[PDB]
Amino acid sequence: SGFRKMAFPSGKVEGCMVQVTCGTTTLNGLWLDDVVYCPRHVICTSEDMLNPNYEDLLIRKSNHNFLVQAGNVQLRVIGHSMQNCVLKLKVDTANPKTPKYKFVRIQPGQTFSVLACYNGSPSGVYQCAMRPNFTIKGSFLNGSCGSVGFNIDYDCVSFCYMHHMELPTGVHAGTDLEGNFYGPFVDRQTAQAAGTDTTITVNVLAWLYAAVINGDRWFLNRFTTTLNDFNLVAMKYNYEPLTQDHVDILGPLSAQTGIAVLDMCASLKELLQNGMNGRTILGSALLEDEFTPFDVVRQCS
Amino acid sequence: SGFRKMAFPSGKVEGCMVQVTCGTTTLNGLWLDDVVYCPRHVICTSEDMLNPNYEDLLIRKSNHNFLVQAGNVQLRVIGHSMQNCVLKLKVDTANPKTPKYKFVRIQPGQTFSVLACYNGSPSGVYQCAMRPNFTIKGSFLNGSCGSVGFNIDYDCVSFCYMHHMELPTGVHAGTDLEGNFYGPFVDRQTAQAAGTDTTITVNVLAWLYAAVINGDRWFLNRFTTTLNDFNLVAMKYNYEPLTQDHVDILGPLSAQTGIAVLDMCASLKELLQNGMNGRTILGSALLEDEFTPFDVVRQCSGVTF
Ligand SMILES: *CCC(=O)N(C(=O)[C@@H]1COc2ccc(Cl)cc21)c1cncc2ccccc12
Ligand SMILES: *CCC(=O)N(C(=O)[C@@H]1COc2ccc(Cl)cc21)c1cncc2ccccc12
Repeated sequence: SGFRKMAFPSGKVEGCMVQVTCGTTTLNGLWLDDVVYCPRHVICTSEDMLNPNYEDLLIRKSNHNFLVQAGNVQLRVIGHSMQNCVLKLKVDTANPKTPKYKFVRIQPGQTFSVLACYNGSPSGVYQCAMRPNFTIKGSFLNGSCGSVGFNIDYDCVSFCYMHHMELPTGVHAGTDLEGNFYGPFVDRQTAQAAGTDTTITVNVLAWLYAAVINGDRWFLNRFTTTLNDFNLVAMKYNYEPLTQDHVDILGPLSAQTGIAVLDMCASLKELLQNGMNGRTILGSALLEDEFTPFDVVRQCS
Repeated sequence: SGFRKMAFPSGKVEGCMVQVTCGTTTLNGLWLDDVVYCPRHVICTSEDMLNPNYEDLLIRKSNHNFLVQAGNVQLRVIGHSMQNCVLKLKVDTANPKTPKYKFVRIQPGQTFSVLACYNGSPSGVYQCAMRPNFTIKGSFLNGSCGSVGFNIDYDCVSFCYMHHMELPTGVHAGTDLEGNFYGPFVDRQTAQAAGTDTTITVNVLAWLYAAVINGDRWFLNRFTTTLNDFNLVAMKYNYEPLTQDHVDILGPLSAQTGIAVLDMCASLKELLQNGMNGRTILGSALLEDEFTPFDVVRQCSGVTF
């Protein structure tokens, strides 16, 4: 029993964090086998990146300009290449702590753990979701660039995010481990703004099912709804549309609790109309949207 | 920017988790040097949990009855002893992954990270607080017994909790690493209930300072109060008393934000008497009490391990 925001154990990722220094810029790198991955803006200064030409700046660099530190050991860079917004530094030592891993690109609404690092040293671990506007609401300071997001489903680490920047609203933007940004963002100091954010509807429903599994039923009602009537109400509260894919995904939780998805959808409509009235659900006074249907099944069952 | 519930990196603890099996019971153990620590209820069966004489049950056990597994390697137990509600299994091999560590007993209001395990395998990490009623609002299923709570100071792991049981309300009870329970609980199947809980006042104040650091100021006011007038109001709302020690602990955050502790207390007083009025603080509609003043400074300064 109980429901907590839970991160994956960070040990397999801690053994991969290194510090990458180029000129006056220092950030974090991910050391896997004989390659260190890091944001390409490590080659810029603060005045170089209103409009940086990364191909032009990288060609002027030599292997000995990149200082890589793993613990109190300096690694030797023997090659460098760029793949989209990530820099790949080939090193002369394979990381002996390299876990079984994959690079996966996630979709909005998906969750992952973040290992926040400064100077190649892990400082904390927390749980995050890729917002529908492709930003993440992280907790990051100056020097966190290169910190990674990941999931550990059975022995293998799936790296899904690398931190690159903070937008003016305090939210964060980054790329997958192939250097492709999530969202319409660029690794430039140019004026960029996160689009209006929306609530991850399928995740809220999964979390209402988690509350029923934990014995909370106060918010349930005798109503059902059509999927279209639900979406018409949902859009009015800045909630993401719920597709038939989401309804199918919620099937196992529906079968376990005995409550049809469209029945839970009618409870959600009622909560949005009434509020909580001094009550809480799983210790929260707001509807939580950073637990996926897969997270709920894993934590509850 | 941003404020998250953040746990310590769990790597130093992951290298210590093992599976302990005794008869039909399987739970987790903490392998440090040549000793495996686990809840003493691992030796219990049916009526052994209802009315247990643990000295009597342990004397009947032999070293080979305890199966300890570290990864896909079976460890051999060469001795066994009991210290309060913890069983100590002496093994032939010192854990090569043993970090620098200490056993510390924490006070209510203090926070720690929990590495939830099943079958000696870490499955999740979360940050939580020792409630004033000595329970933890954790997230644990069958098989989680022996999961540990810890903090990190520099490169030293301070183990402060070992999970033993779940109470009928869904809250959790356990011991320090010396086997002494937190709270008025016993390790047996019997009627036990958590006492009425209270809010950790000093932690709420620390979290209001974290919100100010992140640009959330709507709740601030021109007012200040006395520690005695605040404690009168606090008692009325099931809030823990705020001592001069807490006021001193909040000093650095007070200096950084320019909001004196008794000034932040007047803001907290109005929040209790009037509510949030549809507004949120750090994305929450409730006052959060599981971040200590040290947690707030650590996260709003980027201390690493
Ligand atoms: C790694 C720290 C850092 O430089 N951060 C940035 O956002 C930089 C500054 O301006 C930028 C524009 C574009 C890019 Cl791709 C990168 C940066 C950074 C990252 N995460 C959180 C931060 C919080 C405060 C200050 C800087 C932060
Ligand atoms: C390790 C699993 C376990 O046995 N749990 C208990 O709470 C047991 C059952 O009854 C008990 C009475 C006294 C003690 Cl000392 C231990 C137990 C366990 C632990 N944590 C969470 C659980 C959730 C669901 C079921 C069992 C749980």
